[PDB]
Amino acid sequence: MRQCAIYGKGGIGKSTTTQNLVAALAEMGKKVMIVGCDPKADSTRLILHSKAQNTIMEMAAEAGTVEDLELEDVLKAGYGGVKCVESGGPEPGVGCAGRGVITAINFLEEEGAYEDDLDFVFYDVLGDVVCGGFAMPIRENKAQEIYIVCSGEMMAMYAANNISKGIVKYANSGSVRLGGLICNSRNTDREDELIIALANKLGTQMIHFVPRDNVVQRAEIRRMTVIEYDPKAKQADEYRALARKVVDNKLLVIPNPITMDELEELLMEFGI
Amino acid sequence: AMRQCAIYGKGGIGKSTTTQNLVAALAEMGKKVMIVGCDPKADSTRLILHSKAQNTIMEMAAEAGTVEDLELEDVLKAGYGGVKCVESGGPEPGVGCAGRGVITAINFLEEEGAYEDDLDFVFYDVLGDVVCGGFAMPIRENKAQEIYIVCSGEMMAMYAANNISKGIVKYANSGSVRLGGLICNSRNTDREDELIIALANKLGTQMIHFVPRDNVVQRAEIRRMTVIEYDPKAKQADEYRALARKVVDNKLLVIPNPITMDELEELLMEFGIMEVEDES
Amino acid sequence: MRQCAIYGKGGIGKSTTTQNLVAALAEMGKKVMIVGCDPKADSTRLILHSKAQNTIMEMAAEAGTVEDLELEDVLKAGYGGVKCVESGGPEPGVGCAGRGVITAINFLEEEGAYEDDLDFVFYDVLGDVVCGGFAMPIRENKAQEIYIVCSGEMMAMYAANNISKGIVKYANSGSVRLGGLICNSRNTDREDELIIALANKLGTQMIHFVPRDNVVQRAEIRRMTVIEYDPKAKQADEYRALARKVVDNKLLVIPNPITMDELEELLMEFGIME
Amino acid sequence: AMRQCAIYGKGGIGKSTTTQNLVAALAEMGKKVMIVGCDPKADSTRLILHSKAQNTIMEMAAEAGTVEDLELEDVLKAGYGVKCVESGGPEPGVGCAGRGVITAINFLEEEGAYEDDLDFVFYDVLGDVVCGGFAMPIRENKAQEIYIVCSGEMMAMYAANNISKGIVKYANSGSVRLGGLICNSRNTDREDELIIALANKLGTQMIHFVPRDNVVQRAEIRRMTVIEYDPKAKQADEYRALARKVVDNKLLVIPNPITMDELEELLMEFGIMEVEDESIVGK
Amino acid sequence: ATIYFSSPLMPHNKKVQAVAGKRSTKKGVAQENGVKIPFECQDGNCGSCLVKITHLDGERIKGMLLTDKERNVLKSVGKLPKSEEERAAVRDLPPTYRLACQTIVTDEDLLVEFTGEPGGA
Amino acid sequence: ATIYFSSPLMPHNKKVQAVAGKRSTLLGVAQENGVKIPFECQDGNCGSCLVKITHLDGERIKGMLLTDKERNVLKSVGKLPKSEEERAAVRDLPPTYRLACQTIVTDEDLLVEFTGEPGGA
Amino acid sequence: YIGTTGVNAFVTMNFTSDFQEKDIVFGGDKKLAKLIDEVETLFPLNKGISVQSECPIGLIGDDIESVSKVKGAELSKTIVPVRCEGFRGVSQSLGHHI
Amino acid sequence: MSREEVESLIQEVLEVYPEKARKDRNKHLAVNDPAVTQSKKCIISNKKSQPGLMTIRGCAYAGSKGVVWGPIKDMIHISHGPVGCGQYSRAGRRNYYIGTTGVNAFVTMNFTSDFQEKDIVFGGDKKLAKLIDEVETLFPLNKGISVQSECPIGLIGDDIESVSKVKGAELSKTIVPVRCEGFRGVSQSLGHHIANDAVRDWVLGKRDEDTTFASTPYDVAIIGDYNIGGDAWSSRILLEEMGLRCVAQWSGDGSISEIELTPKVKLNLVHCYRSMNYISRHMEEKYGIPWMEYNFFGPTKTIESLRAIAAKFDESIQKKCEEVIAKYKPEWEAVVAKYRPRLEGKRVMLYIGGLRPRHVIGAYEDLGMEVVGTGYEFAHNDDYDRTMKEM
Ligand SMILES: Nc1ncnc2c1ncn2[C@@H]1O[C@H](COP(=O)(O)OP(=O)(O)O)[C@@H](O)[C@H]1O
Ligand SMILES: Nc1ncnc2c1ncn2[C@@H]1O[C@H](COP(=O)(O)OP(=O)(O)O)[C@@H](O)[C@H]1O
Ligand SMILES: Nc1ncnc2c1ncn2[C@@H]1O[C@H](COP(=O)(O)OP(=O)(O)O)[C@@H](O)[C@H]1O
Ligand SMILES: Nc1ncnc2c1ncn2[C@@H]1O[C@H](COP(=O)(O)OP(=O)(O)O)[C@@H](O)[C@H]1O
Ligand code: ICS
Ligand code: CLF
Ligand code: SF4
Ligand code: SF4
Ligand code: FES
Ligand code: FES
Ligand SMILES: [Mg+2]
Ligand SMILES: [Mg+2]
Ligand SMILES: [Mg+2]
Ligand SMILES: [Mg+2]
Repeated sequence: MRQCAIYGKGGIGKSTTTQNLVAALAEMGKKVMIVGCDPKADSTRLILHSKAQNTIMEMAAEAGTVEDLELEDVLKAGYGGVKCVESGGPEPGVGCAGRGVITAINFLEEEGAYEDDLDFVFYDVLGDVVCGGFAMPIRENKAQEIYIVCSGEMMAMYAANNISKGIVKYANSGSVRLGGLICNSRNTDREDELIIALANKLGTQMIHFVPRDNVVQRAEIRRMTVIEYDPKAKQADEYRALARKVVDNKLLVIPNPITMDELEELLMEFGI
Repeated sequence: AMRQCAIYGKGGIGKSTTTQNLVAALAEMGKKVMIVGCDPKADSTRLILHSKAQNTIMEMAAEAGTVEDLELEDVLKAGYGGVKCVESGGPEPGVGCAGRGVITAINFLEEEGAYEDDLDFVFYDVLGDVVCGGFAMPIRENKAQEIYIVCSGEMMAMYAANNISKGIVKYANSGSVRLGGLICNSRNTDREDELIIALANKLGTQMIHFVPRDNVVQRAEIRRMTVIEYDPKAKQADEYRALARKVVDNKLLVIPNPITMDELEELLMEFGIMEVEDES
Repeated sequence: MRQCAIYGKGGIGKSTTTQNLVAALAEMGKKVMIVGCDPKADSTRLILHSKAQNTIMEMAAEAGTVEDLELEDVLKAGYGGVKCVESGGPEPGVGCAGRGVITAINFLEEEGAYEDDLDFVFYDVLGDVVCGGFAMPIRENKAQEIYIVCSGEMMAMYAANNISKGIVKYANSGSVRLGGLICNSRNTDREDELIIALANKLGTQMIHFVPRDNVVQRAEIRRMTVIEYDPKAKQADEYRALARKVVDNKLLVIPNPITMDELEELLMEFGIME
Repeated sequence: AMRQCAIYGKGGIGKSTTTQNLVAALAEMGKKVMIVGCDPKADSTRLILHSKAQNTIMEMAAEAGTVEDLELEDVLKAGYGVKCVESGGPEPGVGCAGRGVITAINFLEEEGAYEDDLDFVFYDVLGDVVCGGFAMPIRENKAQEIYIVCSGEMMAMYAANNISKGIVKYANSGSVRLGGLICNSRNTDREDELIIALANKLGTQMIHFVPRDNVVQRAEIRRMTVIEYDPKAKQADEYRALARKVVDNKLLVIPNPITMDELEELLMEFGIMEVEDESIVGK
Repeated sequence: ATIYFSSPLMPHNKKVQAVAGKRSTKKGVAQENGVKIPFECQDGNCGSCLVKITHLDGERIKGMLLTDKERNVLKSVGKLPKSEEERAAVRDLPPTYRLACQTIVTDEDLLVEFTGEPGGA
Repeated sequence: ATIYFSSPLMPHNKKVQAVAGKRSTLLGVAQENGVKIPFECQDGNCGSCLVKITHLDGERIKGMLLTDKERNVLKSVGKLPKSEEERAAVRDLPPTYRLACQTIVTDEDLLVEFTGEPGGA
Repeated sequence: YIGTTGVNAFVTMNFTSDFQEKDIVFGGDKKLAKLIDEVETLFPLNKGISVQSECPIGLIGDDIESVSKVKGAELSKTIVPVRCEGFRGVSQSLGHHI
Repeated sequence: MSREEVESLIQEVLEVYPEKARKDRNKHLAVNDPAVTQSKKCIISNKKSQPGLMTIRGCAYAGSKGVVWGPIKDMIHISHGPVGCGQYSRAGRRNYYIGTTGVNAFVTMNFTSDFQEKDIVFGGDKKLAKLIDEVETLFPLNKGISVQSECPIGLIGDDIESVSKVKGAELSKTIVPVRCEGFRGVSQSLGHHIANDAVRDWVLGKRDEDTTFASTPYDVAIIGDYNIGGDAWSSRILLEEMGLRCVAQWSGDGSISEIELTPKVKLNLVHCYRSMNYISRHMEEKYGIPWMEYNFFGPTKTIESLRAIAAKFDESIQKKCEEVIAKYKPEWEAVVAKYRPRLEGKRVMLYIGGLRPRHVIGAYEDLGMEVVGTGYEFAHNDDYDRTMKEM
């Protein structure tokens, strides 16, 4: 069993990239588990074909406490035999927004949903802020591999740098490593090698470059994921190649943070 | 008279630039205002002092023994005709709460008494991605009298504005915190002015002037300078000026009406941003 | 302006190897400084020609306090390039035995002994246990490079493992890294490849293999370094090569700790332990 | 009815093997003995429990949260008829390495392992450096009789001198005394008489001299004491003699520490180091 | 009952005298003396009021009841280890971390530490 | 003066009453109540009696004199930031870390924490 | 037990404050002090007093500890206040601990 | 001028001392540079005196009993310990006051326990209680008792706080124990600190739950003026002529009631920063009372301080301040015209305790004199920060 997490700022195609990754992995006979560590209840809509999967926090609130919660109502199986967990946050302004992640991980460990011959577990974690229950997988050594989804925008690169700093802080206390930098395109000039340069600057390797196209939206309307919407699509094969590079990845390194002026100069000398 | 404003919104849509240009216009109009940058990346004061990312309160506090040893002048700097700037900063990633710097900086400024009598406007530039934590500290502790949410035509900004309004309505009873309006920063997408107008009407609040996109903002940014004083004769300078007069003359402070995610989806659908969803 | 620490179990020839390295670096146009953090003030005997260099804390107690103490009094240049300071230690049972190291380092930073002319700073530090003042160079990022002197004896590799764990614990604090392992050899079979394998399993590299010699006893009765005594002796050129490898080192790694059973099975396969 | 004893010395000379063999010999005489390993290496109960390593008190306290919840049964392990406990130590680089000792003995005293249901209590303490934790059994009057293991090595007798300095420092507030010196062979020709002279200078005696026997490795390969492995070997006889003279030891004196020059001249006297001269310093 | 409030936000630790057993909780005591503990709920389900309680008089420790809601909230923010949960269940002894809105003042001397952030970092 | 001794070695923190300003120091108070703070010298230079002192009543903080011997020992231990030295030198306010053998009890409520190790880890 | 009931032994007796609505609204502590004075007046051979609190005592908000201390110092006799309210604890088990 | 000459003079003077004394005393002598903002890099202060060098500093008992607590007139101050300490400080300081001594005022009278050998061996707590009783019977009109402890009190381990609490509860009186032993601290500064702490802990927080006193928006309290020869009265007439109302006086001609009424004051006017900055900071932190430092030495400093104080109120106070300045201008103009030509160009050297070396510089410069050398016995580094610019 391999524990991987997907981080990065919100709005960069994180959820759909993770969904295509796991569906592609399930196409090969592997069995995967999804834990949505994003307060938005959208991390598992494209593999279950639902309006919004009911979150663990909502069920715990409606069923009194989390001790009355049953595994069958929170663990839903979708296409390819994937196991789906959805960790909703509390209302804005009501305590820490990361209590849902801690509660869900503790519940999953208590009910034993990990040892059931799984091979891949994927934590779709919000990366805008690394704190509370969002830094909890790094704090508790839950996700051994971490991938950051970024683009050629200042916010995305800063989020990647912050997550790298968070990895560095807890490097000595466990085997939490940054596998690579997933790159998503917004149809801008000179973006692929910008991200390759960032990855080489902070020690990792670029995993795969995902271009922007309209097929994923047409699949999104049908509450459908791209691969099993149309397996012969070019983007479907690109997602398959991304999955192949993820599973056959053996480089695990400890990154080095880059300063604000370094990132500014890197962005400036590449034409943006 | 001691008007306190907060600027919320999703990270990366232009809260810092809009706040700095607004403050430049207000200072141009002979109003002594003060900027508090409560965003963890600490660049809310770059275009005022023109030097660099101003050293935050947390950096001196760590360098000194305590937040009391820190001097008021050390963190509260002056630029653009006496306009004052303080920067909150934040802890190291994965340590504590990212909003701790906001609480520390506000407590420090309150204790030293930087909120002088001759101040007319205090603008907090804060991060709106997560309402919780110290980012909810201005609302919960009535630090910010009125809030403006910057927004765009994207889903994420719309949802962030909804969450900020949810926080405002949750803490409305215990303080004078109220919503003033919404500012639409343009991504040059089609049918976005009426989109933000529709969301503002749904929330029950009016809509602060919409700012179109252009490349003069980057031209002023490269020189570490605001658009207003790089080219006061441009349409952008008077654009930010008009937004400023509407800010000063704003009087509609209402309790918003947060809407459901399904209402957000249908309101994106009706303007063509989100495609029509068919159950079959 | 590079800082290196020499760590290892007491009785491993740490002081002698450090002084020979210093003397080999001095001749090649380099001004370096030795600091002996071992409670014994013998880390600078082979340089200063002295019987026992007066430690910092001895004189600090004699002169009332550290504030009334002068840099010229502790910083004696036995050789023109080399500069030696002795930290000293307290009487046994009196407080932490490493607080002298903290006092010495703070004194040197206060009086600016690290200015404008130092190519190398060496800290001959006690490695039998890493804690307090002895862990201070690793903890306070005082010594960027760390070299462990070890032999084939089980306790030498155990001390090396402890030092590696200590470096790992403060890896994120600063640039403190393990730069290599040093082989001080006793007349026993299968020693070089032993700590070579230890180096590969630690993720580090073995620097040099320094065997036993009779010239070291002649040097100690001479009270001078071997290179100073007999620069034509084979161990003199060997120390020269060790210093050359130290200067031209480029790879510094975060070590990997080794469990008790794994080191035990290594010693099993080599047969040093039955 | 309880004789509290400690074994000190520089790490790597054979404190653990000598201590375990002494306890094994004592258990043959019907005595009930208990072992405390105050050394961070945590291997002083290996040859008695036949195990790979006894779990330390600090390890149990970390896995259970605190030391107050810890039981005696999982901490005290009875093998060969004698009880065994391990102090352990903290992670190298943080805290004081001797802190585990302070955590262990205290805990024991509050749980009742220190009640006089035993004839002998022994502390295998690391004596390479004398600081807090490793000098706590001397400072807190928890070890009546101290025995120093020493070889014909400069470092070993330096450690003996340091431990004697600690003992004489804490001689006026308690009954901590030096019971003798134990010599383990380093294949040195003049080491026996060397440490004889050292003990005479310090005002103490040799309890015994232990020959270097290759059968001790053959006993350790089974995780076994040499007394049980060959009851009929001469090494077992030497260990039994050491035990009987430890029991019959009545000379408990406050030591007289010597200086560095005295130690240097004692090394010179027996040929371990050559003759130093002042006219041959600069060549 | 004597309570000493401590916080990095507070320039000085504050000593207050409180009446034990009141229906109003430690949150009432904090609010009367102007101690800024974040209270962001009225049902005791958030973790905003997390504090660290130290019993200065170790001999005078009073047995209490750890409510199921408080236990679940403390576990939700990861501030309740298994050993302390078992101690509360068996010996009826309080844990180190408490919730101000759910903490009933007892007749002893207490030190209440808070950092100004909601429970769960 | 009310002193609360706390330590991981002590199962429970102890509350003791002490006479302020006594020639006998905090060490006298610790010894007469059986609190095992490691004292290892008689000239006040070892630093093994290092403790962390917290004034529970922030209002009732009494100005004191930080002698040069204490300052030098604390620097040799490392438990003395430059900011605390400046505060003690200018405002005559005690530092966070003190030496029990050289600390005079003042008329206030104090919390004294020690780890059982000599000063300097 | 062995004793003269009502003189030096009071096991089968029932001493109660008998709270009314005006006690529920306006304090109740001064009633406790007056009750202690009356108990000392009418039962001089007692060797102590305990005040076992019932449910409303904690709910309305009362400091029986200060009354116990003051009256014990004034009358030189031990007064033990016991916050044994019914709602505290799930059963009789916590009453033993209190 | 002659800065190098000054440094050479310092070096030559320091030559007689032994090595330790010379090294320590080199840090305490400096050449003034007005551009320096932090004195720590130029001069060192607030350190122990070198033994056997004839220092001029006092003890903490002098700074506490003799300086702060002494001027309070309606209280009775007991010099707890041997007889000499009270004798040498009796009426040696000219802190003027109004009252009938021995009946309702006790400034110039020496109360002492007069410790003997049996007092040292056994203790003086019972003797202290008996003394308090005798004071109560013999001086009924006293409005408070303060017990200033001397060296043997803290050296033998007496519990005067418990005695003070017991006697204050018994007699319904304010009894203030001050632990101002001479060996505590290196000079009178720690005596000032201890006296301020005692005032804060036992006196200040008394009229906190009452509101009978009628407050006025023009309420000021003089802090750190001890009426040496009547200085506080001149300052008071100058302030009242401005229209402000002075409620408290710390502590020259001061009363316990004024100290208790101080927390109901709008503005604190601190004259002596060194001795009473602690209580002013405590007041600002607790009651929210702003405090500001003023200077009434000479006409220039007086006018500047008057304008600064008036700037904190409405325009009527400013107009009254201008009226006062206009009224008092001709008097000091005539004084200057009479005396300046006789004193013009003279060089003056100063060495006083604290805040007087810098305060009187303006007065000297108003007559044409120039200060060439100044210094302090017990000022801290902030005082040197303040006095670098003025020299
Ligand atoms: N490869 C892609 N091509 C085109 N659009 C994409 C692609 N990946 C993501 N997007 C768009 O980006 C948005 C990101 O939303 P989603 O991935 O659901 O959550 P998050 O905001 O966390 O990334 C989606 O609405 C989707 O339409
Ligand atoms: N009014 C605007 N028009 C066009 N671009 C803008 C405008 N405001 C900001 N930007 C661009 O947005 C980028 C970052 O915006 P910024 O203000 O840093 O986001 P945040 O609000 O998260 O701080 C800048 O590079 C700038 O060029
Ligand atoms: N290269 C070598 N050849 C022979 N003997 C050596 C060599 N290096 C060190 N030694 C011996 O090892 C002993 C330990 O020396 P020293 O460094 O003073 O002790 P420590 O390593 O404990 O500081 C010395 O007596 C020396 O003779
Ligand atoms: N009496 C002995 N004869 C021969 N070798 C011994 C004897 N005692 C110990 N040794 C050897 O010394 C090595 C290490 O000794 P050990 O007891 O671990 O040192 P310490 O005294 O630090 O515990 C062991 O591998 C063992 O083989
Ligand atoms: S209180 Fe101080 S020694 Fe500030 S102890 Fe001393 S009546 Fe002096 S320089 Mo006498 S810090 Fe007052 C003083 Fe100045 S007694 Fe007077 S003149 S302004
Ligand atoms: S420093 Fe201060 S004034 Fe000095 S004694 Fe101490 S409290 Fe007092 Fe008074 S009595 Fe005489 S003069 Fe002293 S020797 Fe004994
Ligand atoms: S730690 Fe992060 S998620 Fe938790 S309250 Fe603070 S900002 Fe919000
Ligand atoms: S930390 Fe190390 S050197 Fe210091 S007392 Fe403890 S064992 Fe000795
Ligand atoms: S205020 Fe939410 S748990 Fe107490
Ligand atoms: S007992 Fe050694 S410094 Fe205090
Ligand atoms: Mg998503
Ligand atoms: Mg910003
Ligand atoms: Mg050596
Ligand atoms: Mg051992």
